[PDB]
Amino acid sequence: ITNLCPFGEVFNATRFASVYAWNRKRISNCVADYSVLYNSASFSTFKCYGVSPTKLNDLCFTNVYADSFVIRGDEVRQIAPGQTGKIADYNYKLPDDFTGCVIAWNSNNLDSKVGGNYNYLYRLFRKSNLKPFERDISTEIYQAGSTPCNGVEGFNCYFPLQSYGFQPTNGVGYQPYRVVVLSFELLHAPATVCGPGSHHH
Amino acid sequence: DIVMTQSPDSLAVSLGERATINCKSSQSVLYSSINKNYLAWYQQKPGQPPKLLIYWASTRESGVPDRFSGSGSGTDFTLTISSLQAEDVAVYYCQQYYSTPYTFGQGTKVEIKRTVAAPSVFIFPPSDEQLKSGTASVVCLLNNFYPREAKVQWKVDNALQSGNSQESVTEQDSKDSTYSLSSTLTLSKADYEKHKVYACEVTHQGLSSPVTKSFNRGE
Amino acid sequence: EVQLVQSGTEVKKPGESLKISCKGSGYGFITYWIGWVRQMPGKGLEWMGIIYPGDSETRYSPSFQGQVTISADKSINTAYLQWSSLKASDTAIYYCAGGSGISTPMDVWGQGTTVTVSSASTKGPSVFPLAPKSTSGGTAALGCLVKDYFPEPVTVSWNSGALTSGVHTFPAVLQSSGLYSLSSVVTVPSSSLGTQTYICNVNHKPSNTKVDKKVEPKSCD
Ligand SMILES: *[C@@H]1O[C@H](CO)[C@@H](O[C@@H]2O[C@H](CO)[C@@H](O)[C@H](O)[C@H]2NC(C)=O)[C@H](O)[C@H]1NC(C)=O
Repeated sequence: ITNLCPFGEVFNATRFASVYAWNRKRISNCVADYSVLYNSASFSTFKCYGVSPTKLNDLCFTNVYADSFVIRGDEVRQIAPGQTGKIADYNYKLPDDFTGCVIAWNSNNLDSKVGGNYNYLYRLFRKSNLKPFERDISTEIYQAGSTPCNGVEGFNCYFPLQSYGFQPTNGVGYQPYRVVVLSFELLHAPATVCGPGSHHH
Repeated sequence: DIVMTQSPDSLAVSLGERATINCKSSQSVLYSSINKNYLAWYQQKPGQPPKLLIYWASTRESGVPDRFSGSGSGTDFTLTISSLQAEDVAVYYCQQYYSTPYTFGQGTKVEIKRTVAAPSVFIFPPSDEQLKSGTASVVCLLNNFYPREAKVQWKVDNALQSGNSQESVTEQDSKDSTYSLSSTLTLSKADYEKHKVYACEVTHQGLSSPVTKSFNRGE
Repeated sequence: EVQLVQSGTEVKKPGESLKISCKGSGYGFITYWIGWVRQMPGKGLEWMGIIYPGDSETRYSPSFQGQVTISADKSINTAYLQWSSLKASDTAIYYCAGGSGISTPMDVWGQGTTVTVSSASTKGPSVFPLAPKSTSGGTAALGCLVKDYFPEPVTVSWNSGALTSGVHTFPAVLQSSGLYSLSSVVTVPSSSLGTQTYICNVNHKPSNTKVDKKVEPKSCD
């Protein structure tokens, strides 16, 4: 049986979620063809943490998780097993023991509108830094001053999210980028995902 | 930063037999999140760019012979070989790549435990045209001696000059599985004229007697 | 597949600035994090640095930071080497290697490039013979010596490469005057003395000097 989990649904598909609400799809009971991905020249950033390039296709895992979101170009560095900043501490924290990879490519032609597209959003404020693989979608309003914030919008107490100014004319650091995170759950459990050249194949 | 240090410095093994190297890590770095070991070994033929042999101490690489295997527990990592062969010989090294700095290894040389032999020792007085150069250089060589240890001294009028000489040792050739050394002694035209007889005192493990190749100037 | 090439091998004098390159090509070249390693004359592999195409470098190992020399123009698949005021000890051979991730093994390597910084000028080699006739029995061996050649060692040939077996050419040996000298010997039977001609052909392309010399012992007048 073909049993190929669809890379397109994670990459070739159109609708992408904002970074504060990174979409996660669980991956099990198929075969992953990594060769289809590391041969395309369209990706501009493609990093890995824990995996081999040549034996990439010959591995078996318990489960896989595919996260997808959209962020601008100059926040690509900010995703890493250890890193800080706006997105890293308030929207998406990669764990220090990260097992997997990160793909990212330019989406200026798709996610930018004339005069700017603001549908993509990112959290700008939170009281404690985000934990690894923690997706916070609370609309609670962030207190900045010592005066007790309250109500439904406050002075010096700002809404916790912000849109991206995605114009085609902005700098390339601002031109939008579609980003995918690949986490590899490896447990002492039934290994359901393998590659074309593993010992099960 | 974590220190990687190899157990055997030199190693002489006859072909078709098992040989083992081991590396020590200051803090064991394996299965921090994921089942494999994530340290590796490399082999580098002399005069060659190094290659890799096994990923993560548990993953053979494409084009790697099936007799190569690695087993590593905790901080110790044992690389074993089924049958040593002629193309197997090289310098051997470890890699640690779980932390951000790497220190590699000390270096594990390899030999062949065969043809335990004696040098073909010759002496060569300086060339005549070198007297125009005002320099007096004299050579004493050793051909086809396997035990790499080649303690050689020089004696002019049986006065020992160990400081003046240089030595050059070839790699263990693939032809005879043996080494070759060249001791190049350096002197001056004026001092060479004051002495009479020049020799070369080589003593080898393969020699039941220390052997000397002498010559007298002007014959 | 994915391959790497290097260049820039040269003789220089100390305190001078040089750039080398590791140019690579592959199907997936973005994966391959490129690291640099130094093999000095003495045995030892150091792993001087690491960088990635795009993004940023990973931290240089603590000892080398200060003469750090990493990369540029990442679009053209080349990793430049940018450093100045090089030490006399910096002369060594240097390789580049690559792997998929931050903590992953070095998969593919380059040819390597060696560099010399020994501060002296190019000089033409001096070639001398080595002949026995007192001790001339028991398959005695003969050869050539090359002395006072600075820039770089190049291969000798024996009668235009006519004979190959039993020939043992020796690696270069540095002298106190900052230059090199080696010696190439071949074993011959104690009877084949005048039966053949024996000529060493020394080539030294840095000095563009090609010298041929015959060797045989001389009896006295
Ligand atoms: C959809 O995904 C594929 C997977 O790589 C992209 O690449 C093509 O793959 C097909 C076979 O699956 C090949 O025949 C083509 O040569 C590949 N083309 C390219 C440009 O790589 C494909 O581009 C993706 N399409 C979209 C619209 O995203």
